[PDB]
Order: sequence, then structure tokens, then C-alpha cells
Amino acid sequence: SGFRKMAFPSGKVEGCMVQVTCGTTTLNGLWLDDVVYCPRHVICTSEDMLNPNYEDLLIRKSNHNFLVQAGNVQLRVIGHSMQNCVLKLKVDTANPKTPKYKFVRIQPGQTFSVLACYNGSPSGVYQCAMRPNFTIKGSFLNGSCGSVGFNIDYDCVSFCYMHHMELPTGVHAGTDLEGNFYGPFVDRQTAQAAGTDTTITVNVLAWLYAAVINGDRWFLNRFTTTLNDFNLVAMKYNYEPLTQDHVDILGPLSAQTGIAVLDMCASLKELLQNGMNGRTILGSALLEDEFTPFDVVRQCSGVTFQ
Amino acid sequence: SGFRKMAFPSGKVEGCMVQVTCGTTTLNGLWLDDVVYCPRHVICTSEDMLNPNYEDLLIRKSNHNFLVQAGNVQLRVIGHSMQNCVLKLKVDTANPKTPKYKFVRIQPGQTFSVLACYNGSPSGVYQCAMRPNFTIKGSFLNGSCGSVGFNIDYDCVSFCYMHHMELPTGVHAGTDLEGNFYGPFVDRQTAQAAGTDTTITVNVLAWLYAAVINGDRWFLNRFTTTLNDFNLVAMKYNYEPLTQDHVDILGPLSAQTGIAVLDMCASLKELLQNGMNGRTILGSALLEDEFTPFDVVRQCSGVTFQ
Ligand SMILES: *[C@H](O)[C@H](C[C@@H]1CCNC1=O)NC(=O)[C@@H]1[C@@H]2[C@H](CN1C(=O)[C@@H](NC(=O)OC(C)C)C(C)(C)C)C2(C)C
Ligand SMILES: *[C@H](O)[C@H](C[C@@H]1CCNC1=O)NC(=O)[C@@H]1[C@@H]2[C@H](CN1C(=O)[C@@H](NC(=O)OC(C)C)C(C)(C)C)C2(C)C
Repeated sequence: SGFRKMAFPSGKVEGCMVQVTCGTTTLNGLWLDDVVYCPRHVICTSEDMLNPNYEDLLIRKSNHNFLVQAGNVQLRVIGHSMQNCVLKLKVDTANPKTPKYKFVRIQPGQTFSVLACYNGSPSGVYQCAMRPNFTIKGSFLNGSCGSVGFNIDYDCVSFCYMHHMELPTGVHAGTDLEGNFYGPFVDRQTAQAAGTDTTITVNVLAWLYAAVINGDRWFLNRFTTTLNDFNLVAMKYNYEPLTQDHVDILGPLSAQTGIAVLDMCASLKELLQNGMNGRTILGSALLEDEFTPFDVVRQCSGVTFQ
Repeated sequence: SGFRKMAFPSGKVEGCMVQVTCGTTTLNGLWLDDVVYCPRHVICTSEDMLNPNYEDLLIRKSNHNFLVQAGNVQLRVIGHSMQNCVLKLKVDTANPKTPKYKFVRIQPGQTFSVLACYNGSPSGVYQCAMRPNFTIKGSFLNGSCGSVGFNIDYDCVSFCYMHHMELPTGVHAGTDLEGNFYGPFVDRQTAQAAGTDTTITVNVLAWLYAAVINGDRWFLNRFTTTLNDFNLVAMKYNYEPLTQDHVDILGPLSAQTGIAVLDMCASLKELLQNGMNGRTILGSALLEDEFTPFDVVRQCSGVTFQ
């Protein structure tokens, strides 16, 4: 037993990270087969970034302007192109450590692992979720641009995030691997703000099921509620609406514990109305919302990868 | 900015994990050069484990009784010996993925990363601390024995934990890599209990410094306190005593923020006496104690490894 915020093993992604230098800017890139992916603002300078025209800036570059370092081995660039907000630099060598992989664009509420890197070298790994307002609450410093987020399924790495920028409230914004931003943000140094966030209701319920699987049961009651009456309380406390699709996804966890989904909703309602009154759940004094129903089942059942 | 519970990148350790089967027991082993390390209760059965005599049980085994699987490649055993509570199985092939490494036995309060495995295949990675009562609050199921805990420094992997067993309160116990248990526990299925735990004072203070580095400042005050008066309040709330050695270790964090160590102690005292009154620190509603002063500096400064 036990329950922890668990990331995927990161070895398959470590073997893909490289350093990309152009002018006075250094950031991280992702090396898969004979292409390196990185954020397009690597072609900017500390005065280009105020309002750049990237097409007009890229047509002024040559291949040899791009310095790509893989360990202490130099890869030279033989072509380049821009796709939305990412650069694709073609190099003369295929990465022999290329795993099986895919690019995927995720929905708000889904979770992923982040391998934070500086100068092409990995620093640490942690678990994140895409918030309803399309930011992520990460841990990023100068030079971390180009670090990626990912999920692993068997032997296949599904890449879903590349890091670009930090907003004034201390949260983070970036793109999928095809260079499209999550949210309304643009890669320009001008006023933008996150928009108000909300709590991911379906994930909170999944975490209450994890507590029961592990022996915490003090928060249950004998009451119940309808979906509509629950959603009327949820709106009041700034929670996202729960759909019937969400109810259906929580089926397996309901069947393993014997607690109907709408009975667990009546328990959340009482916790929202009464607080916790000095008690904890799975070592937490707040209601936690960055575990999906999938996350709970993998950790409480023991699925591996290869 | 931001602050997360961050584990080390796990690729160097993934390349060392193998499967060890003997009789009806399967668990994980660690393959470094031409030796595989695993827990000695792999030679037991579901009735040997009640009160075994391991010396008398090992002298009844032959090399071919041990089945070692590395991927879908079979390593055969050519010798074996027992050291305290671990087996060392010598095999005819050296692991070509052996990193630079050391074995170390850690003190209570230190943190490490855990790579949880089943059947020799990694499942996930998370951060832990050795509690004052020599248990760890992990996430482990049947078959996870032999999974290891570790720290990384530059290119060197320092192994510090191997998992053996779970106690009735849901916490975990194990050994260093030379087979000596942390705590009073023994590898026998008999009544043992953890002993009362305490909160790791020096780590809580380090985490309050992390909050200030990141912009949280509502909990500070203009008061101060002596070391002895602080330790008199700490004992009351079941915190560990703070030594002058602890004060000295918190020097760099004090110098970067401009807040003297004993001023931060006066802030903790007020938080212990008054509670948080509905506010959070670094996204937490409890005082967090599994970040060392070293952990804070690496994440707030950006150190990598290679
Ligand atoms: C690339 O490594 C950095 C990573 C940042 C640095 C601090 N934490 C991070 O995550 N990204 C940028 O430098 C990025 C590029 C330049 C300016 N930024 C920012 O992230 C800035 N933020 C910003 O302009 O937000 C506005 C208000 C929407 C800032 C102030 C943090 C440097 C680009 C092209 C956006
Ligand atoms: C080896 O993979 C398992 C891992 C356990 C299983 C559940 N969670 C885990 O961490 N270890 C054992 O099976 C271990 C060996 C047999 C019995 N155990 C236990 O961990 C038992 N606990 C126990 O006897 O604690 C006493 C009360 C001190 C138990 C009941 C969980 C199976 C050995 C040799 C101790």
C-alpha cells in the first residue's frame, strides 16, 4: 500500500535531449531520428522578443548559425524549417537511442511527467496536470525552454508538451510538439494573463477512491445526491461540472470499492460544506486534483512498462 | 519559479534491473558488473517465512536453483553468498550498462528517489525520506521487493535503500545495499512495530526558505527567539530538536534571503501556535518536511547531472 505522486521512468527521454545554441541564446532540443525539435524563439535576441516577425527573421539565417551539441559531440545542421511555434532542424546523423514514439495533443485535466533540463542535461522529473485554464504549475528557471512532458504506454513514448515561457503569476505555458500553444498565449513579450482557474472535479473523486482502496474511510456517509444537485454545489465552490462521461470513466473504481459514484459525490459535497475539521486524506489537508482515474488504477494495481 | 517534489532522472538505474526467481518466489535484483543483489528471503516459501534459519536454508541450494532474467535474456549463476540480509549471485556476464556507482548508508532525515519495479521492469519514480523512526512512507505492492532507492551526484549513482517488507500501519522497511536493516526490524513474519514518529524540524525550515525564494512571505514576523526557547516549543508539538549543526547547514539559504535562521524559527513557532488560518504555503495546507536544505538549493538554482 501507500499513495505517492508518481512520475514515469525517464530513461527513454533522457537519451533524446540535446543543446541548441544560436547567437546568444541557449536552450534544449529533442533529437528523434535525424531531426531536432526546439522552440522558435531561439532565433530571437533580448530585443527581438518584444514584437518579432519570425518568418522575416528566419529567412536571414544560414544552417551554420545553429550549433547543436549532443554530449560532447557536435551535430551539424543540413536544413531547417518552421512549423507554427517550433523549429525543425535536420541533422546528418540519426539518433541511435530513438525510442518508439508519438506526438499527442492532450485535453485539460490530463496528467504527464516533465523532465526538466538545462544545456541539454536532465535535472529532475516530476508529475504535472494541464489546468482548465491551459497553464501548468511547474518548476522552471532560465534555460529550461525545450524541456518536454510525456506519458509512457508499454514501450511507446507519447510526447505532449514543450516548455516556452512563464507568466506573471508564476505558472507556465507552452506548446504541443507540433508547435501549437495550449491556451490563448503567444510567444511574444507582451501583456497576457491566465484567466481564472477551477478545480478538476473528476480527479478529486478518483483520489477519494484511492483513499478508500488504501484504508481511509472517515469521510464517507450514508447520503446520496443527484447529478444536478451535486453540480449546483460544485459551481458555488469553483469546481468544474461533472458530466455523465466522467461518471462512466469512474466505473471501474466504483466496482472495485463498492461505492456508487453518486454516493462519493455526496461525500465530496459534505467535505466542501464542512471542511476537513482537522483531519487528513492520504497525507493531505487539501482536496487533491492532479491524479486521473487512470493514474489511480496504475498505482493501486502495479502496471509496468518496457 | 515554482516548487515541486522532484526525483532524480532514473535512466542509469533502469539499465540495472533484473528478475530473480527461486522456487515459487519472484522479486527484483540489481545487476552491477557481474553480480546481482537481491533480498535473501527469495530462498523462503510461504511457510519458511514464519521463523527461518537462512544459513541452514542456503546450504541446501544449488546454483541452478536461481533463475535470473535480464529482458528476454537468461543469465546463469556461477556462485552465490549471503551478506547480512542480501544475496549476492555471481553471473557469467558483466552488465555493459553499469554506471559509475557507490553504496551508502544514510542518516534519518535524508531524502532519496525510489524506482518501483515488478518482474524486473520499472513502474514509476518518486521522492521519499528516511523518517526518524527508520521507516519510509512509500508506495509498494506484492512483488516490489528488491526495488532500490538512490541519489545522483554528477555521473555517480549512490545507492542507499533496498525494499524488503511492509508493516501493519502501511509504512515500509528495508536495508542498505550491504543488507543491514534501517531500524530495529528483522526479515521475519512476527510482531514488530514502528515506534512513534516525529517531524523533521530542519527540513520544515528549509521549505519555508523555499517559499520566500518563490514569493510567499505572509508568515514572517518581526520577532525572534533563542535556540533553547524554540526547542521548548518544538518538543510540545512532537518536532525533533534543532542543533547548532542544523543552524549552520541553513546558512546559505539564510544568506540568499536575508532572514536569519533564528528569525525563521520565530515564524515556525507562531505557525505551530496559531495554525495557518485558511492560508497555504507552496500549495500546501500542512507544514512539509521531506525537502532537505540541499534539495531546496538544487531546485531553486538549477543543478543538472551527467
Ligand atoms: C526559456 O528558457 C524561458 C524560460 C522561462 C524563464 C523563467 N522561467 C521560465 O519558464 N522562456 C522565456 O524566456 C520566454 C521567451 C521570452 C520571454 N519569456 C518569458 O517567459 C517571459 N515571460 C513573459 O514575457 O510573459 C508575458 C508577460 C506573457 C519572462 C518575463 C519570464 C522572461 C519569450 C519569447 C516569451
Ligand atoms: C516483497 O515483494 C514483499 C513486499 C510487500 C508486500 C506488500 N507490500 C510490500 O511492501 N515483502 C514481503 O512479502 C515481506 C517478506 C515476508 C512477509 N513480508 C511482509 O512485508 C509482510 N509484513 C510483515 O510480516 O510485517 C511484520 C508484521 C513485521 C506482509 C504481511 C505485508 C506480507 C517477509 C520475509 C518479511
